[PDB]
Amino acid sequence: MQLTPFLILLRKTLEQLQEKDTGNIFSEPVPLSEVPDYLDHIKKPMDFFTMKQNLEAYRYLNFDDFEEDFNLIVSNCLKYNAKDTIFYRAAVRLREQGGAVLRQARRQAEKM
Ligand SMILES: O=c1[nH]c(=S)[nH]c2[nH]c(=S)[nH]c12
Repeated sequence: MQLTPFLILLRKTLEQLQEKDTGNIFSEPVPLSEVPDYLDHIKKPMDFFTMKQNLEAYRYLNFDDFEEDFNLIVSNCLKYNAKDTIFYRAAVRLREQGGAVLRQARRQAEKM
């Protein structure tokens, strides 16, 4: 397939995923200055802003590498936060609502 339409599709998909994060709590890296223990067991932080930087740096050339970093946004949050927190429930909801978005986007990609 051709590169430019694939990237235009990942851009749209990333926008749709960000739309599901209505609190915008995954829009930027977790502020280590406010969460000084975050990197103790989170070995690769991830967020939507960095996903955008990776997209435009041509770091996502297939749907799996894009989806892998989205999954990190979710899994890091589930790992760090207790189950009874807003953070944890937000990651569960993002996993649920993001899953449909990714499935449809991958179908569009496989037609290419
Ligand atoms: O998962 C989190 N993501 C962010 S951006 N900030 C923050 N603070 C605590 S505590 N947990 C989290």
